[PDB]
Amino acid sequence: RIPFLEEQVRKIRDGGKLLTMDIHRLLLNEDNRFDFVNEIAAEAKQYVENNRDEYGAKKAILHVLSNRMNDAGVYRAEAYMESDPFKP
Amino acid sequence: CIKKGQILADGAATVGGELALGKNVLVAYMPWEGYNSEDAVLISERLVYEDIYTSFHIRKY
Amino acid sequence: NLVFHNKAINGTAMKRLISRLIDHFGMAYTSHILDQVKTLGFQQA
Repeated sequence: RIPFLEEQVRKIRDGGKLLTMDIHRLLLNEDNRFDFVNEIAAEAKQYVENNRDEYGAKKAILHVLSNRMNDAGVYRAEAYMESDPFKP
Repeated sequence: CIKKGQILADGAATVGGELALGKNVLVAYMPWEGYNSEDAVLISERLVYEDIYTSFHIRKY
Repeated sequence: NLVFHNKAINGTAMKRLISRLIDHFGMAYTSHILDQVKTLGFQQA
């Protein structure tokens, strides 16, 4: 338990390094890394065909990845969007 | 008084009858926060508001 | 649980350390480890 470790944790959560970990974690259950890409693209197309404007927070691919990470027991933000509350 | 072959007027990139293509600046050689890891220079802001490396360019259309 | 080093670390040592960390931790951990090593090296230099 290192005391001075919250800064880099906040940096990871803000800069967007969570997605780089989530992709690598999801690529641990699939044999081919191409069928996974095809499946994600198909799911994103099916989700954007239903509601055009309501594809998620900002995009659909991030929304699909957040939905896939939230169904495995890992709480993730909606389409990996977290604005800065300290912006004047 | 002047003689044949002596300078009456100066020119561009020349001062006192000698080629002048640059300026003299105080320079230190040291690593600085990785901004010069490759071939790169971290300059001071004095060169911007003191009109040191200011140049003119004329294009035609 | 990394090996404690008390000797000089040249380029080959860093290359071997990265090659072992990629096999022991993976590319995800190794990316952040290399970023932090870069930051510390720039600060020290």
